[PDB]
Amino acid sequence: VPLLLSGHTEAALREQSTRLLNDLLEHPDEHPADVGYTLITGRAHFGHRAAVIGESREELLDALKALAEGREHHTVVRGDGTAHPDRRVVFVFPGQGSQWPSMARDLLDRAPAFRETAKACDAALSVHLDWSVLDVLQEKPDAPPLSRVDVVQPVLFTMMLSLAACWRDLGVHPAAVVGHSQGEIAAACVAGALSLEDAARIVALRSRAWLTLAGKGGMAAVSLPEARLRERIERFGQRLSVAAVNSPGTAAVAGDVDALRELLAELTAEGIRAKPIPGVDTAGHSAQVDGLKEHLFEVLAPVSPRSSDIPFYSTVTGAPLDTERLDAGYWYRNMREPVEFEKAVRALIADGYDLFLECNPHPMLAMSLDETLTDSGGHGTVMHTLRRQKGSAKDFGMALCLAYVNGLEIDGEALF
Repeated sequence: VPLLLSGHTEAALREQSTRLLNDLLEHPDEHPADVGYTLITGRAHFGHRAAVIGESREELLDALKALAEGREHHTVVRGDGTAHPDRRVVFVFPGQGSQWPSMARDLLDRAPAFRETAKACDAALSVHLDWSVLDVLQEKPDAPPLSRVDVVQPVLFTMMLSLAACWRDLGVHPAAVVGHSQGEIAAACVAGALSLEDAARIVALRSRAWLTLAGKGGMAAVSLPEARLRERIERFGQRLSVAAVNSPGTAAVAGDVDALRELLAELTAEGIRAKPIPGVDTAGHSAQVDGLKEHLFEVLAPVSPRSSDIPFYSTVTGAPLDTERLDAGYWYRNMREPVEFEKAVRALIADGYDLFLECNPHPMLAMSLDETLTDSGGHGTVMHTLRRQKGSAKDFGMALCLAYVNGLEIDGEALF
């Protein structure tokens, strides 16, 4: 059970823990779920925050004693840094590589909001595909492979929408969105720029276009400033491209597999960190995409983009953008051109965003985010939702705790 605790000073928090310890001791057989709910609804919330997950009663009873006594404990997450009563959260929607087979299995069982958005995506998507996304997410035996590129992209879309729906139901709402590569499709849908219908079609046809070129190219992460990466890939010409600028010191390269192998072999030999991005067999944001362009305009048009409810920081432009302009030609640029994620995050920071949540099955961009934040001077927080092999209700609970503890507000009516 998540037990959310606050005081206007450390001492007040400490007392809040003793009262709670005492309450459960002076009221056993009283279930924490009822205590956890009034902990949230029955009381305001202040700048000194702690959160507790109860593996066992002895576990929590011990945990409350620790917090009450001012000593760290493994199961008691604390607010360390920014705690402005009204912190704003940016939902970050990364691209491919985050997928894992069972990522959905638990939340389809345990989380109503996740499930309904998943079934919604599945319906919308089925109009276009001769397979079921749900089938894949519940690892049904005859369902197609997660790894095929026309499967992964709709599936990860569904994931990133269903995770967003799950957070919002539990009272965490994006004040802005930024997407990396294909993730800009989910971001647009979460921001209200596309309908479900248009996003579904875009990711279905965009990803099906990619089947032609699966395994004729790849993408790598390298720890070099864009310019130093550009220096090194000149000699390959159109064989390689800058795929992403994620941070000062962090970037990505995509293109022909032979050329990547050479470049990485060179970089490793010089002791520069560069690795292939696992779970990608396509060269997004390279000149390989030039051969899909005509096919895409023929199949991926027309869409009906609209001004978004919340701001959209484009990683095509690297700036805020009227999402009215998210037409077919935009989505081709989304495929073709470099992901300007550093620029978008600089813009977010300078507009006063300081909490970035990766809303996806495994974090991809944490390190790059932390780097741009450090380099901007003024600081903030980076979170994730799920990790590989960590997508349980408890695991999202852990995420809620860290959300609460960083100044976000939870809806107890939802999680209780």
